[PDB]
Parts: sequence; structure tokens; C-alpha cells
Amino acid sequence: GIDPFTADKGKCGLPEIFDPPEELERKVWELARLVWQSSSVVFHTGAGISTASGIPDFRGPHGVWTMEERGLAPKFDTTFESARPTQTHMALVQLERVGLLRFLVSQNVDGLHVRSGFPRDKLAELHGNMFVEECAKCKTQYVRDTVVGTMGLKATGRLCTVACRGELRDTILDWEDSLPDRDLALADEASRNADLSITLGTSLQIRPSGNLPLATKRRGGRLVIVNLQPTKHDRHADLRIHGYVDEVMTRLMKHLGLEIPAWDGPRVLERALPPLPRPPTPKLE
Ligand SMILES: Nc1ncnc2c1ncn2[C@@H]1O[C@H](COP(=O)(O)OP(=O)(O)OC[C@H]2O[C@H](O)[C@H](O)[C@@H]2O)[C@@H](O)[C@H]1O
Ligand SMILES: O=C1Nc2ccccc2C1=O
Ligand SMILES: [Cl-]
Ligand SMILES: [Zn+2]
Repeated sequence: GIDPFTADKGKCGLPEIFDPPEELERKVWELARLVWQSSSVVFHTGAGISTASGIPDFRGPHGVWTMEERGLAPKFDTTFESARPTQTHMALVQLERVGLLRFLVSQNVDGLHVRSGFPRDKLAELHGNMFVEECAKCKTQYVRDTVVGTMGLKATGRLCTVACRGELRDTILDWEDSLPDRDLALADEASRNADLSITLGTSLQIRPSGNLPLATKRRGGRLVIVNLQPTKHDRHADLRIHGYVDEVMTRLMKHLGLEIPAWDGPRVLERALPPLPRPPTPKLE
């Protein structure tokens, strides 16, 4: 249940850029330097961090919209339910736990940030979550083990169980639907206050999601864009890294002296913990 018409789907199928190995290694060291220098690092994720799980993106060579425009179908190598979080998903978990990530803003509805164990009080799911239904009455969210089987904020069939019997609805925005105010305000506040915003596997074409990383540049914030394709705001990036995000984040975590933790299977953390110990910072200047 995903539209093909009145939706303007932006620029789809643009060519991939691969930074050569020596330029990729230098840029990821510079990204390391930037994380180390930064008080407040906000990460922005889109469908490119889930491609290495089997979930096709929207506008890449084999993206959903790209393939529809040529009369082909996207291909899933997994169900949403059987999808494992990527090395990128798990790198972001560890960065939050060691206190190097202040906030995570995601356009992804694939539910993997949440199932990765990422604290929900540091995550904005701007476009909703396949696995999350919300009570129309009391706004209580339920994180389910299977995808909520509707889209576009419709009644799911189930009712609220809060000590309510309220109508349960999906959280998946249709084209016409506004972003959730709570998530967008927190994403917006995190982004304005950030001194570093790193975008991972998003083409930044969708307002207001794809403009949030620009809000960081106000007050002299740094923007880094990791993406295989061009992005709407490449021009405003202090650093563009054209590589597989799993390679970039695996080399970055190596430079930061951080391990990428194991995924235990689907777990839900509501609230972030005080940060875990982290390695001491290199002398930079
Ligand atoms: N492994 C990878 N490493 C790096 N970049 C990657 C990888 N795989 C894909 N990419 C890049 O990943 C980028 C992903 O860009 P898009 O496909 O536009 O997805 P969005 O998250 O911005 O979609 C925004 C909304 O639009 C939709 O309608 C929905 O509402 C979405 O929520 C591409 O440029 C790829 O080159
Ligand atoms: O990545 C995705 N591809 C899709 C195709 C159909 C419905 C939802 C999605 C996604 O979230
Ligand atoms: Cl599925
Ligand atoms: Zn309720």
C-alpha cells in the first residue's frame, strides 16, 4: 500500500559515487576528528542504512521509486520481522551508550533502530514505525513483535489495554500527513543545538526531514553527509563520504577505539542510560 501518482518522489536513480580507498580512509579519519571535537553529535538516518539488511531504499539504483519509474518491482531479501540491524544500526547503539551520540533522527519506518535496542527517548521516527501502533485517545504507543498490518494512520483492529479500550492506529505517515509534533520538535531542537550532524544513507530530498541537518550549520555547526549518491544539500556539507555506510561506521568505530556490540534479537529500550566509559580523546590541534 504505497502510492505511485500525486506524490512527487524527487530525483530517483542518480549515479553512485565511490570515493577511492585512500580518499575514503582520510575522510573517515577526519569524521573521527570531528566526533572527538564535538560536544553534541546528532545522526540523521534514511533507508540506505538498511539496504545491507535486505531492505531496498527508495531512490538508489534498485530503490522502490527508481524501479517503479522503469516498471520493475523492488526486491526484499528479508521480511521486516526477519531483518537484522546492520553494523551501522549497532554502531549507532554503542555511540549513544558511550555518550558520543546526543540524538538520532530517522526517516526509516523499518523499525530496526528500536529493535537494535536504541533508546526511544533519543530517537525521532519522523515517518513512523511499521511495528508501532498508537492509541487515538491516550496516545499510548505499543511496540509489537510483528509489523502493524495497516498504513496511513488507520485503525489496526486492536484496542488500548491501559488501566481506555481506545482505537489503536498505525504510525506510518501517508504523503498528506504531517510529521508527529513530539518527534519533529525534538529532532528540530537536537538539530539546532548540534555542533555536528552526520547524515547516513539519506538523499535529504524530503521536507522537513532532509533540511534538519542544515539547522546545525546555523551557529557554526558541522554537517557530514555519508551517502553513495548525491543529496539535496551536498553543497552545505563540510565532509561528503561516498561509501557503504557499514564500511564508514566500521572504520569510524575502529578509529574511536569502540567495539560494535552484538544484537541479542529484537529488544525495546524506552530510556537512555548515563553513558558507559569511553576511550580518552586523542590530542587533535
Ligand atoms: N549501504 C549504503 N551505504 C551508503 N549509502 C547508501 C547505502 N545504501 C543506500 N545508500 C544511499 O541511501 C540513500 C537513501 O535515500 P532514499 O532512497 O532517498 O531514502 P531516504 O531515507 O532519504 O527517503 C526519505 C523518505 O522518502 C520516502 O518516500 C520515505 O518516506 C522515506 O522516509 C540513497 O541516496 C542511496 O544512494
Ligand atoms: O523500504 C521500503 N520499501 C517499501 C515498500 C513497500 C512498503 C514499505 C516499504 C519500505 O519501508
Ligand atoms: Cl514483512
Ligand atoms: Zn488508550
